[PDB]
Amino acid sequence: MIVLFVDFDYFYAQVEEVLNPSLKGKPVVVCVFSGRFEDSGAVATANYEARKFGVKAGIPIVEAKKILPNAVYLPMRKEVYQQVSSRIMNLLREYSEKIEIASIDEAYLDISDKVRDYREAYNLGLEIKNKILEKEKITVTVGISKNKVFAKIAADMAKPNGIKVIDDEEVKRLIRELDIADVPGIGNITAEKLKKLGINKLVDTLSIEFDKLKGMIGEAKAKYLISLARDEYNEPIRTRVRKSIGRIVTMKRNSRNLEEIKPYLFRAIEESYYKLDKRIPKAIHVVAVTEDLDIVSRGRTFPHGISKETAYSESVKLLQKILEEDERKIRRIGVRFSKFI
DNA sequence: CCCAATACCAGTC
DNA sequence: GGACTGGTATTGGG
Ligand SMILES: [Ca+2]
Ligand SMILES: [Ca+2]
Repeated sequence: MIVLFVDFDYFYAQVEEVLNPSLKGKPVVVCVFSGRFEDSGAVATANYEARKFGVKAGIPIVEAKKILPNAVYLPMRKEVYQQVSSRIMNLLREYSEKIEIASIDEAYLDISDKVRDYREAYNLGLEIKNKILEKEKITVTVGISKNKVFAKIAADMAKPNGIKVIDDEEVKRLIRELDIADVPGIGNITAEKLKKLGINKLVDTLSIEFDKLKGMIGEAKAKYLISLARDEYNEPIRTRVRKSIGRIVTMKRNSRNLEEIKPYLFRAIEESYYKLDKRIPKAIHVVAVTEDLDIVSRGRTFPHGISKETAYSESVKLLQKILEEDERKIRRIGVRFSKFI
């Protein structure tokens, strides 16, 4: 199999830079502002000038400003980044039938039918980078390899504005010499628990008692890392199909009183429904974040689709349920729809 | 046997 | 989490 992975570089920041040419060469930090005290919020993404000084995705805005007091800080404009992204995914589609959109800024393509070898794939990758650059002024990184997992790794190695092939010889090599925390689907929490068993490389997952690795990171990530280590990871590129749609808003001030919490809850419902796109969900979960940032939720599944009005009344009852099984106050309230018809 | 339905948990931008 | 979306570990039945 020949897999071509496409990953847009510092995407949210780069779109901001393309729309606003007076930001290029400056450190740029795209932020999600919570609207509570000023500068309350996290960093969604920052460009590569800003990453050099340690401003990265996930850190609080106030923390970022402890490093780059004079970076440009911009409100996340998700809907804008989504238009651009959609247009770029359409470009990719002219290159292959078999395409898997993995997120707002990555797609895997199966080009086995379109090319005969890795050298032809490289030449297609370049074709793609230039198409995207010409039509959208967006730089991307490309990875090419035997499967999805290693196509992505190849991209994580060549970013930004890069392209890399990991051939059959380097795959064996990489299975030996490559930190396990650079393995897609392995974050701090998993890269942590594995760091205390000695397991520091993929290959290490083969010397440990299975049941122990299992009893350590679950039967999913074990079989996953093992299959990667045996070099027998075989997942096909398939169309991804959104399985849920939701909205979770931060409220002005905390609360534990049902009356202020709507709208948004109610705003969250109306916003989600416009994102539903005449998709009809059969399940609904009301989602609450308390004071200490812990997540509590209650849900219900109907034998039929949920109308917009039904969502309203059923979420209040789901809201009330939460209210009297957790005494603490609500910082953020939202809703989540799933099991579509 | 699933698996469905129910939540709390993990990776990503 | 921000704010999303999947994953994931219980459970309750057929
Ligand atoms: Ca990406
Ligand atoms: Ca990116």
